[PDB]
Amino acid sequence: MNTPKEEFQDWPIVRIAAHLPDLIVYGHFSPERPFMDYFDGVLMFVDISGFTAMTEKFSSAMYMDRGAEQLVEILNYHISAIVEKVLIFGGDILKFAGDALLALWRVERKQLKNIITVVIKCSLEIHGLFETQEWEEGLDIRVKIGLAAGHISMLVFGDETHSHFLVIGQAVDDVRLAQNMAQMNDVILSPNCWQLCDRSMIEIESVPDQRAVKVNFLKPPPNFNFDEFFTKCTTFMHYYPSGEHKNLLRLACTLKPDPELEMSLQKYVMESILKQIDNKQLQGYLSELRPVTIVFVNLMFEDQDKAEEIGPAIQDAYMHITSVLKIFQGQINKVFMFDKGCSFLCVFGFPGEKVPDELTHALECAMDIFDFCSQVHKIQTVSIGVASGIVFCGIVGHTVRHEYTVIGQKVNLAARMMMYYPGIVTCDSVTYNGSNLPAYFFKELPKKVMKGVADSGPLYQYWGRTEK
Ligand SMILES: Nc1nc(Cl)cc(-c2nn(C(F)F)cc2Cc2ccccc2OCCN2CCOC[C@H]2CO)n1
Repeated sequence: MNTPKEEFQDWPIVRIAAHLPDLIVYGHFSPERPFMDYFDGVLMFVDISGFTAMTEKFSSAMYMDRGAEQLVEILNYHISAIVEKVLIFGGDILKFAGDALLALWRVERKQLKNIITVVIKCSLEIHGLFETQEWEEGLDIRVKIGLAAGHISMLVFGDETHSHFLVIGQAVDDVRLAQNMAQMNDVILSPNCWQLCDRSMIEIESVPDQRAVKVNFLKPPPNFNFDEFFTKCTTFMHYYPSGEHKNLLRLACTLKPDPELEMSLQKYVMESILKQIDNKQLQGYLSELRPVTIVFVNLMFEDQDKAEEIGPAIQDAYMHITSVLKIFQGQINKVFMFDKGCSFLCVFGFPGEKVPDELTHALECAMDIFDFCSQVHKIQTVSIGVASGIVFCGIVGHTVRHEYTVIGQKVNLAARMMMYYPGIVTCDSVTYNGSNLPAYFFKELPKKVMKGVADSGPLYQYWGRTEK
């Protein structure tokens, strides 16, 4: 009897799983929201921002109206190479953004030391990809890497149709500290990463006024063989493709149809993405330069606050945020947490939600969210930035691991605004001027210098309908 080769296993459940980390795909947890779990691992934050020069440019007329198509292509070309490196070195990519991706190696505590060595080697090989590389002629693409190690809590929150996840805690705050001081071509170790690592492997230098450390060199001992060392490390790596599946980048590529699993996983993914996955919309339809309004919501908590207090508060906030976004036709594109703040990157416009008064409505949605979230137990401060303009939208990443992502100066501006103008709703000139609203609904603000933004134009506070 013939034995034909198995065909390409390209099921919906596999396609959905490309949009999610192993943390979620193989997580099997309770239906309760919030859900929290606790573990240890190593985090790697790869800063891919070295391409502001790109996204702006691609809206230029020289791109003959194929700006978004070209941008997705060149971006995924570079990011795909980063993603293969992470996956091959046994990491789990948690999330992508316009400025970054974040990857996890989850391990038992005893193995933290050895996995840090794996992750440092990975980092150095990532820098290696970009040593003589440039987006065009004479404009250089390099990355910056922050690494951390230690305790990690995971939070899953959401409702009956939508789910969202975050990591929080020691290693997350640490990787933020590490990435904030990393420069081009750096690999920075958090203080705890430096405390836990194998100091005989690496030579570091101190970073002035900092307990975080920079890697100069990975100098292994005489008898060290990385491939043998890596193989021993894989003993502790639950889902590393192996045996008959060692030719695959992810075990998730082997997922078989399972309606209960797919029902759970699809809740993390946008309906417009599911449509493409089900071959009910063209595969290139979501790559676009689109005029949108970004509403970037920051929920701050006190230093005292741990996961078990944060979780219910984010859940309560979320339940209100989603109800407002549903009304005013908005989407949560991303959720992030760093600097004691859980942020929601919300978007008005873009896939099929393109309704007029996008601007008045974005402002009122923002105020509604601000007023409600301010009353949530344990939420110390709410801050919301609102910016409107042309942004890149697209599925970013590798074939086997990618996410729908929004990229552009308006995204970055909204993010700085909520950070540098805490406790209020702020908006940019486009939103202000384009709103069908009287001037006294606003307050014109002092110009601040915001790290990673140049010439923001006049910024305003959305005061609201009344003096109060
Ligand atoms: N807390 C948390 N949990 C998960 Cl599962 C993912 C993230 C996360 N992913 N990504 C990105 F790479 F896609 C970013 C984050 C937030 C984050 C966590 C630790 C350290 C830094 C960090 O984000 C850096 C700031 N960057 C700039 C300002 O806007 C928010 C953020 C996302 O682009 N954060």
